[PDB]
Amino acid sequence: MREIVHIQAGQCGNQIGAKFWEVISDEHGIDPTGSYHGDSDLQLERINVYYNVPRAILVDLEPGTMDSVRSGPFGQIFRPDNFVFGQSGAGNNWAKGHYTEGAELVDSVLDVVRKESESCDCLQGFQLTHSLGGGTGSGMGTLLISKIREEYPDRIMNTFSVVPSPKVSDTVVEPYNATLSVHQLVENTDETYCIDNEALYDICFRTLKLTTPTYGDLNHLVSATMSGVTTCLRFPGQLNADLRKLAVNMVPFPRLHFFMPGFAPLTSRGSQQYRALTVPELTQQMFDAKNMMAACDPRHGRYLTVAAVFRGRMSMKEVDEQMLNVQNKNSSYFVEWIPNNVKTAVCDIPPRGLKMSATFIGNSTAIQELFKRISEQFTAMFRRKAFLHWYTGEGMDEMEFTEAESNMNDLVSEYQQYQDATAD
Amino acid sequence: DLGKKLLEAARAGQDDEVRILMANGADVNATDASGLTPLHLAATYGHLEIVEVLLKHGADVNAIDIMGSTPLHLAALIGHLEIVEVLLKHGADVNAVDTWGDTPLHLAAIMGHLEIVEVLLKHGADVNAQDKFGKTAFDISIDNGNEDLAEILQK
Amino acid sequence: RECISIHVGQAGVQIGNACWELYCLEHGIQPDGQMPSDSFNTFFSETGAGKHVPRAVFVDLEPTVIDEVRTGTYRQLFHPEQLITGKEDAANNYARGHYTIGKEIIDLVLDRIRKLADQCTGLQGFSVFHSFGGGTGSGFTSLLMERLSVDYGKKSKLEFSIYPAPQVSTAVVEPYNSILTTHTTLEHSDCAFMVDNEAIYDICRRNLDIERPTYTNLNRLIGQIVSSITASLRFDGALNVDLTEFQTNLVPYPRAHFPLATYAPVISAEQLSVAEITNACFEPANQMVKCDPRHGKYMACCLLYRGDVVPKDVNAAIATIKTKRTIQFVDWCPTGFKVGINYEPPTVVPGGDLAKVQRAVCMLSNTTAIAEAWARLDHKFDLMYAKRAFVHWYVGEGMEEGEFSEAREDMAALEKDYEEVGV
Ligand SMILES: Nc1nc2c(ncn2[C@@H]2O[C@H](COP(=O)(O)OP(=O)(O)OP(=O)(O)O)[C@@H](O)[C@H]2O)c(=O)[nH]1
Ligand SMILES: Nc1nc2c(ncn2[C@@H]2O[C@H](COP(=O)(O)OP(=O)(O)O)[C@@H](O)[C@H]2O)c(=O)[nH]1
Ligand SMILES: [Mg+2]
Ligand SMILES: [Mg+2]
Repeated sequence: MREIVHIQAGQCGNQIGAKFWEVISDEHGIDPTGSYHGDSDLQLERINVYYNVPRAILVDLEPGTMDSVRSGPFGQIFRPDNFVFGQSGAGNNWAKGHYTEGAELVDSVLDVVRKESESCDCLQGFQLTHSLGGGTGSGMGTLLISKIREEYPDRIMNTFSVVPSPKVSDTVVEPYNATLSVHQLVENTDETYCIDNEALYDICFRTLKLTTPTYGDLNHLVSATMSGVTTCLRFPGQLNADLRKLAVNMVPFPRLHFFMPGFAPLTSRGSQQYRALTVPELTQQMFDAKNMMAACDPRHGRYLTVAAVFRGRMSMKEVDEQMLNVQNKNSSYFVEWIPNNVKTAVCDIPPRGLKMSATFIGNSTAIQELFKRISEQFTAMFRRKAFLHWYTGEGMDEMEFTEAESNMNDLVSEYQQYQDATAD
Repeated sequence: DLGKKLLEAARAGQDDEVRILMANGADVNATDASGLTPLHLAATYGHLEIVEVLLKHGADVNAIDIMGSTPLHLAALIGHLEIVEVLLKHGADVNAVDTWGDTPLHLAAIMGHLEIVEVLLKHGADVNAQDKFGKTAFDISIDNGNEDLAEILQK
Repeated sequence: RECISIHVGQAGVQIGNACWELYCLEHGIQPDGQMPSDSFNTFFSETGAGKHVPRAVFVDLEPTVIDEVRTGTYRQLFHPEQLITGKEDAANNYARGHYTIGKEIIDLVLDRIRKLADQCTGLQGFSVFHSFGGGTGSGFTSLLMERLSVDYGKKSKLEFSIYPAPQVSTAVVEPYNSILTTHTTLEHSDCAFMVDNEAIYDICRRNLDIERPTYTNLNRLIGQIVSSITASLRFDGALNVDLTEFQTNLVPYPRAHFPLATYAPVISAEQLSVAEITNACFEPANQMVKCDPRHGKYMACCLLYRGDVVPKDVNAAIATIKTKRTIQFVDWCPTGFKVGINYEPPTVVPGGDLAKVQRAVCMLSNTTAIAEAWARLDHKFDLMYAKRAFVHWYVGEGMEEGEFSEAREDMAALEKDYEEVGV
């Protein structure tokens, strides 16, 4: 369990994707030319995970995205062969990404995926970043996942999927695309981090006091969360070391693998954090719903499993105390029938900018609130049958929408069942 | 198992290799399959030095097996007069019974060990003791034609 | 004479390092294998060039841990064919250790064991080191134990299991893995010493004075107590001189073969009497498994002293505890305390937080109160299996779901077996 192959698809896919490579290249001490200028061994200890030069494949039907990446800061480092781009765009049509145009290109992508996996000592799995309201990131991504799932069934599939919200784009077909895509992810991926644009806006607007958040503002929150949750994977550590061990200790039921991520402290784009937080302060950013990257209230549900990642030099004794504290002082919010379901890990290297930090990955049944929002928007749209001629024209059947609608509602009911469950 | 090597030796009669195995802390009362301790086996095949070695290291002189046989039973059966008096001196059960109802006096009389019969009797053997079929040691001399034994039983 | 050690999973391998580090100091053997100086060749073999090689196999379904062995202080000590590694780990999944991943390497592992057994003349049996909660430790060990009961069936096998504890626990499913291996390894193990990582944690925080112990801290403490148990086999003592005697003295029931080990004294490196250390053997704070023997009946009890000990001091300390405490025994037991002594001093590691003590003792006692430890695992197991939590991971790696229930019934039956003896 060593190497990880990374993929980014669609506009958002390559945006937060490149942002992620910017962050962890710095943290590992790699320059845009691809040379080590660090000063620590804990950095190159597990550099073989994401690098060889990144083990990254860049995908989009929109050919313009090619240059938006290469003209970026770390755009020079990506392998030229690993750019695979189509002629035209999908235009927010999931069917075009999943059945027609995205399907024609998906073979070329699998060829590069094969090439990068071929030269791996021991593959762990894959890592996809993409948006769910789009046509390419959602339609071709979910098609790519299934195509890899069947070509690499002995490996983990881990996605960073961002949820659409009216607060970030007024496109009304996004409920369609996201619902169809959720119907895929619940069946095709081992673990998926739910990035909610609703929550990214509400954090940039209300907590960071930015009246008009841009993509860059939301993308800053994403890339910082990603490096936090992938801290265990990139540096030496006992707990939640590899992708499979993580999913084993996080997902008790195969369909319920949608994590609500959140981390602390919330900073602005290059602002100054005056006083580094204390351990009890970081700890009290868990239930604090203003730190969740998904727009859900943990108070309204119950945690099945929890993983905490503290970055920086601090008291391992105090962290243990505070985590053991917050669990039993809110004992009604953690499921009783899973003992020792919360797991904490520490990493001495903090993230750049901050002295200390803490990321809070949680499988909370409250996530049903998120799927409620998407379904109600989907159903309102679907009951009036709007924009269906887009999808059906590309070979889709009206029945598919009903199945994805029903399958998402079953997913909601399951979360509600285990919320009302009792140990007795 | 060191308790199993000590049975192999005490049986076949390697006097020296008992001291070796016992210096390695072998179980003096180690049972084989049918419950026979090394003292049982040495008293069957007439290895006098091995009997006195095991007894003084702490061997159950009145240990029974799966069929209720004490080492004095087996010594009086085969006819090891040297061993019989060693066991009795170490507190052997002179009127022990086994699953077939026999005492050591029964076995020494059946096998014609007249010299051992007299030793058991003088250690307070039950001359009127009966077996399963209901026969005393005196009945065996009557039934078996041995008048040398009948006279030795009424002495 | 000889005895083979096997180390499975990170726990086994890393505790192995701590033990063979401590064995080489006790036997004056050098890191390169040499010796400027038999009873100790029960554990080591010899090269024609005067080099002493351990009779050990290291197994892990993933290189990282064993890679540090062959690039560490004792890289020269082991032959490279003795250190075996796969590539994909078991991922805290008994199924992968036992079914999916374990079958890919089990044959290579059994083959490398044959090469050490072929060098040996009168092989006694196997010592096995592994965790409970680990996927490799639970799954692969239970598989290897099955196959060793075939290819070497007519000899002994002893366990050194790491009982899990939330303070260092790496997985949620560690109750599952513990129950699953304990079910399938129950019939194939003659005796098994559990090590509760919580007690070792508690001990290191109280008596070694460490805020947050590391694995090295716990492993060093563990290696000391393991050395105390294997001392009788390595120096030719009077008690427990071979692997059979462990079953003879401590196991009066094939199933109930789980002794409680108590070790005193644990002195920080910053002397006690024979009586003082023997009283600490009946103090729960110094046990390796957290339970209360006062709530249970003793089936057997051995005392392994080592160091500056006068045999009469022992008998006084025994009579003191046999008179001034109420150690309840079962009626069908010899109820007499077995004793053995080895006059060599307890070796510590140069730099270790543990100090050199003049004398030391390790009490091995098969009390029925150790059932309390099984009850804690079974309860955690029941909560998760009541909702079939995490079960799909196991079933998806070659395991039938029924095996969960068959294992739980074997654990419930064992809890009844401990109860009926103690009533
Ligand atoms: N005492 C002690 N316990 C350990 C050590 N290493 C791991 N453990 C414990 O063993 C349990 C399982 O971890 P591992 O043994 O590393 O798992 P593994 O056997 O390597 O199996 P996989 O990693 O899943 O392939 C955990 O609960 C740890 O607490 C060790 O060196 N000493
Ligand atoms: N967080 C974030 N979301 C984005 C970004 N770009 C687009 N999105 C979201 O993704 C959806 C649009 O899909 P998009 O990726 O642009 O279409 P695609 O090119 O076909 O994959 C909308 O819900 C947007 O809010 C970005 O840079 N950051
Ligand atoms: Mg595009
Ligand atoms: Mg491992």
